Amino acid sequence: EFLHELEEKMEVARIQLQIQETLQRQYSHHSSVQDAVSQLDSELMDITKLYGEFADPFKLAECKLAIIHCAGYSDPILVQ
Amino acid sequence: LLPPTIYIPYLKMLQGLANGPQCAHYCFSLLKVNVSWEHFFHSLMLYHEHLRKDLQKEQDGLIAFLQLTSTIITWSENARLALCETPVVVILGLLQCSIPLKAELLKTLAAFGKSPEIAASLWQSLEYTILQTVRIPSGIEVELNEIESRCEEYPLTRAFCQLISTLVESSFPSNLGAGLRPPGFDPYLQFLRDSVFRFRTRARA
Repeated sequence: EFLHELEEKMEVARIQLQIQETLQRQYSHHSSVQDAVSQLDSELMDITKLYGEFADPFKLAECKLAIIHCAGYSDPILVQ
Repeated sequence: LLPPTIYIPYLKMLQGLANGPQCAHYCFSLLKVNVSWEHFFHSLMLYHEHLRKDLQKEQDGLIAFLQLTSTIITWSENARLALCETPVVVILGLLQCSIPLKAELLKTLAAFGKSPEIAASLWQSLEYTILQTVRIPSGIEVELNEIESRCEEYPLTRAFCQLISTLVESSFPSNLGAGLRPPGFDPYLQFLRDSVFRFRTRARA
């Protein structure tokens, strides 16, 4: 079960890394709003928090999709 | 006798009376000529509005209403079209409402379904009545979902199967579902995957 927690952690952490990487490429971002990166590197975040706060506002559709994978959100309409 | 309970038993008693192909014919005439069929559909229509506007007594009355329409429509001929056009439109509307009843109207609708080409109004109702709420992505599962969402309970499904069995008997419209979705009959069969796949795990032989 320790393993259970560890693996989930790895997965969520990875997502932040991806989001973090995209933030660099994205040109919609401002360097001074570094705060986001600080937040990303700083800790694991709630999935909803990651989804609602990051994915939607930064339109990272891919990330959103991957996140919902981990969540295991089935709803086909939303997924589609 | 107007009292709702007397009224519903009256409907039931007549159903029993409708038995022969011959008796069924008289029952047809009884309402048509010498309470009229129109009054009956009207009652169904009114209940429908009350139900939806709102969102046991009624179930008694409605269940009886349907039991009767079913009995006659089944044992009839050219007359079937006449009843079909008229309860068909109203029955379709009733089906949209939740109701416990859904299955029952489907059974009646099926009785109405005619052998010939003029199936089309019925197919449209069915597709429209699965398609309407559902959002379909471009995949298959979303289509199954449309059916699953609407046909929630066991009675709903059995009724649906009877209606479908009837419509599929020998014909349907081309490019069915055009406009709303990927067209064609195929998604309905997929739905049966939901059903007879499941059947093995019934309750209840």
